[PDB]
Amino acid sequence: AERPRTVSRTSDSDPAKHGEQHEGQHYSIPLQDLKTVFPHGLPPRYMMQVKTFGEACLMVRKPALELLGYLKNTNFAHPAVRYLLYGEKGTGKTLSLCHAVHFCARHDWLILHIPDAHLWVKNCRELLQSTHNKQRFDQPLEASTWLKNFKTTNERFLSQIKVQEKYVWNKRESTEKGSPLGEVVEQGLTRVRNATDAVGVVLKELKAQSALGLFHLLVAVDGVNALWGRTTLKKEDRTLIAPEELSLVHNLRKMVKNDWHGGAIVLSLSQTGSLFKSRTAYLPHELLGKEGFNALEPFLPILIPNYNPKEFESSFQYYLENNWLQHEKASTEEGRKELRFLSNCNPEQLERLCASL
Amino acid sequence: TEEDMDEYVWAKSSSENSVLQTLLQMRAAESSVAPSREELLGTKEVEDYQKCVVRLKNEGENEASLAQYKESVKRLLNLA
Amino acid sequence: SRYAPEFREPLIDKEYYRKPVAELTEEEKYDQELKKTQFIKAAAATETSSVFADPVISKFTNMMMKGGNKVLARSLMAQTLEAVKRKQFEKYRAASAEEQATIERNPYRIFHEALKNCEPVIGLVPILKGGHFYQVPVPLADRRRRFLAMKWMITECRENKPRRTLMPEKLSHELLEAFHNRGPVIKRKHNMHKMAEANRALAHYRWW
Amino acid sequence: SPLSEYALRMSRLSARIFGEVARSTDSKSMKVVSLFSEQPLAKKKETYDWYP
Amino acid sequence: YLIYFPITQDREQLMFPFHFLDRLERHDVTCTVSGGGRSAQAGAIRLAM
Amino acid sequence: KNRAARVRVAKGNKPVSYEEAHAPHYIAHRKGWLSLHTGNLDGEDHAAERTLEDVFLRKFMMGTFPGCLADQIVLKRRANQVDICALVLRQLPAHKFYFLVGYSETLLSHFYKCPVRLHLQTVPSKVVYKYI
Amino acid sequence: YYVDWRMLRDLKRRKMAYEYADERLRINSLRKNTILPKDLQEMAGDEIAALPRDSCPVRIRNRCVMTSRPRGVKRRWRLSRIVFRHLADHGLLSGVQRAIW
Ligand SMILES: Nc1ncnc2c1ncn2[C@@H]1O[C@H](COP(=O)(O)OP(=O)(O)OP(=O)(O)O)[C@@H](O)[C@H]1O
Ligand SMILES: [Mg+2]
Ligand SMILES: [Mg+2]
Repeated sequence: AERPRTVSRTSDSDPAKHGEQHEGQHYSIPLQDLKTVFPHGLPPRYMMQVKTFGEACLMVRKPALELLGYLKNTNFAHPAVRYLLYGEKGTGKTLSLCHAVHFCARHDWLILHIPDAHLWVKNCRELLQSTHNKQRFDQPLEASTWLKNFKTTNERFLSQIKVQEKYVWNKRESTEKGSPLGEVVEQGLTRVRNATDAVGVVLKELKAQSALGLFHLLVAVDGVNALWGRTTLKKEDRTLIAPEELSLVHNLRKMVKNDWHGGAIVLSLSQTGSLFKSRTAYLPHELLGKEGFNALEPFLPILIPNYNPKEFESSFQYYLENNWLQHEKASTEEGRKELRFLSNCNPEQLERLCASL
Repeated sequence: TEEDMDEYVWAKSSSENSVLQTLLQMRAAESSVAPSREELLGTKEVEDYQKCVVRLKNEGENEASLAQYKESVKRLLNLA
Repeated sequence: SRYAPEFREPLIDKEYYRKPVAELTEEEKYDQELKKTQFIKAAAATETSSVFADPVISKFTNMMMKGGNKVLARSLMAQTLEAVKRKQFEKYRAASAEEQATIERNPYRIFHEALKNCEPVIGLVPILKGGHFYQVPVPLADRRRRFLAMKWMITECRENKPRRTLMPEKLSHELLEAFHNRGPVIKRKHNMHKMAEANRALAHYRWW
Repeated sequence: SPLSEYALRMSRLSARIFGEVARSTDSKSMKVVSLFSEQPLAKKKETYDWYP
Repeated sequence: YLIYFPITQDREQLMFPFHFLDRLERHDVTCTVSGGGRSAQAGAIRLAM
Repeated sequence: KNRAARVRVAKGNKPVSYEEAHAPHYIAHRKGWLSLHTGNLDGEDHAAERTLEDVFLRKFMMGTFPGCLADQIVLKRRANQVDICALVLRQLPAHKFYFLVGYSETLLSHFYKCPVRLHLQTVPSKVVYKYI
Repeated sequence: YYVDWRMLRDLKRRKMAYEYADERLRINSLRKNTILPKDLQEMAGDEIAALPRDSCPVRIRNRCVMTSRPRGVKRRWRLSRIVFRHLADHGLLSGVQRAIW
């Protein structure tokens, strides 16, 4: 029947209203919030679902409700707390983290969202050296893409916040103290050479100014296990590089530390895209390692499990509510029972199996 | 060094430094006068957190053992 | 074969076994009682009672497989159906209520009706008589007619596609274009029929 | 990973106990140990007594 | 079984015994398959189940 | 056609023994092995030396008992002992066999440096398995 | 008498390589390293060359012990394929049978 179809949608578009009663219900994300809060960071297959269905709907779930609870009760005076979303493949860690990014975005926090951190430790076709420190390298294209997305998300706060120091980009170009933070971002996009340095200034400025009570800051890093792992980038000597040597990885490692206050850090682990990790590794120590685990502790691990019986039925009815499950036997009880066995209640496998059907 | 050791020793480790740094920032935000190192690491909250980290490092990491670590963090960080 | 000729092909129809005894024709009823004292072949790894298993689609997958790469061939077929479902959803959403009714969004029904549209009734077998190669009109069986439709599709996509396009994108665009009776595969079918009409008079030169 | 001082000094203490090469020796120089640890081909009973 | 058998066809082979008798979600199986490849190991389990 | 170790058909007048009648593919099926040592077992040494010693021991016994051997000899090695079991026709006088046994044993013990014993079973005439 | 003149020449190669095995070991050890001066290594490179050519153990060929056949030999029995088949097909090899499977 369609009894869970009533439970397959909720009218509370605002993430603050959501509570345990709303569990297993899909809340539509406003169109403006997609083109502002989420220009990046949504999984690639989910983005396909948003294009075909014509609407983004994120199931409310207990893991993401627990996280939103901690964020509401945040003690800004105390140091920032790192929340680590760890789970098996396809369980929804990225979309559980995106739910928190929507909650903070609506409360006027400053979103610092790193959609994927593995992209910065592999498949880099331009790797320059850094003037600030010659030992480090600069990834111009990777930094340039992030800045364009960071600008879109935080465009409102780019005029209020103002630099507290002077930054000399070139002999002929420098940033005077007091100028809006938008100038630092604008220079990075205009001059790709400085892009990897504009990012460092942005991270440094926001980290320092957040403690002044001007704004809240959400450091949302998905794929955080990339920072303290290994790379597949080679130097001019054809010798593999280390994560610290990269400028982008070096700056970000500071933001995920609890040495500041005035915001919250939300981290996610992803074996997908990871370098030199097993296919069946999902636990925090397996992916982070000894260096990554020690770097982030004390952190709060939030397990993202597979769909429970209530959530699986809600997900099944959502696909049926959009006419996605076009196979004649899918709507039947034997179809549903079959898909429950093949998918095994895994969110990703259910999406993949239903895509072909 | 710490890397050489086969059995984790929380005393004088990266964990103790990271924990002590957090507790020092937590007491400073409270506006209390700077506290002693032994005072911060003698509390029961820190005692339990030591036991959980050691279990993860030596006994083994699993969803059950990670759940115990989650509760210790909540008590240590005064989270609801 | 490692199966002696006394072995019987397995019947994997779930409803057939659970039907009431009276609902079964006595011919079918006889076979069940006979099969109780006979040997049955083990079911193949690709033979299941799943409600989503389509024999035609399973066959099309095997005709695309290369070197025993079934995972890749099944992936290409799964991606194709998805590529066709996503292409019809776009058109359905971007169409008026009147147009929306006609648009079909079931990929399994677009695949079967596409193949059927590419099946040739008659064929041409190439023969040599009098020192030249004279082909002659032939009537095609149900098995040869079905094979030809699938083979012509898997050959148009494999070869006559741009270098950077992928099979899930060329096959989807051909199943849908054939489903409307306008694709190149349909032209291949027209040519085979058209050639037979030209040679209809000279059907005599067949000995098989 | 690199070998710290504790790691390296333990390896030398082990090699000293187990009678293994204790210094850092190139692969080329390890053939001298093989030559003098293995019976040469010409000294094996199969070679010199191949024929009746 | 979703972890051990990442391939869809291998999981379907484990579904065939239960799905046939409409007994899905009514039994708990513990398997121990050693030897062969991915497809041969799923088939060995199917007969054992 | 295979010509190896096959006593080919005549016209029903050739008397073949049990050993001669059976072709190589019946080895280990209908007829056993004439020599039994441990040198061809898995992970065992000195196969080459045992095989060469057998070849000589077969040529030596033929020459030492010329025309007096009804069938191929059977060689049995246990520990360092060698045992030669031969079916011998009753052509020679009895005392001549005692000489050839004492001679052939002593000579073969000082040549291979092992204890060698000769076991002789005398038959009235060659045993015929079938006429081929 | 050995089977042929080729088996005799090989026998001498095997008896002179046994005589010069220690010598060619000690001298060649001085060259198979990177710890000694290259001047000494170049000089040992000439002492080894000066030894008689039949001392070199790479000039030994494994030949059938009974027919002196150069190729086709089986090292466990030291017999050519042709001679080994005669003994095997007759039940004269202990444990060797035809392979049917
Ligand atoms: N809360 C949710 N709402 C809607 N769909 C969801 C939700 N959680 C999971 N899914 C489905 O599961 C798919 C995979 O989710 P997601 O990529 O977020 O998981 P993940 O654990 O981060 O994956 P990976 O380990 O590959 O990084 C999504 O594309 C979507 O189809
Ligand atoms: Mg993810
Ligand atoms: Mg040679």
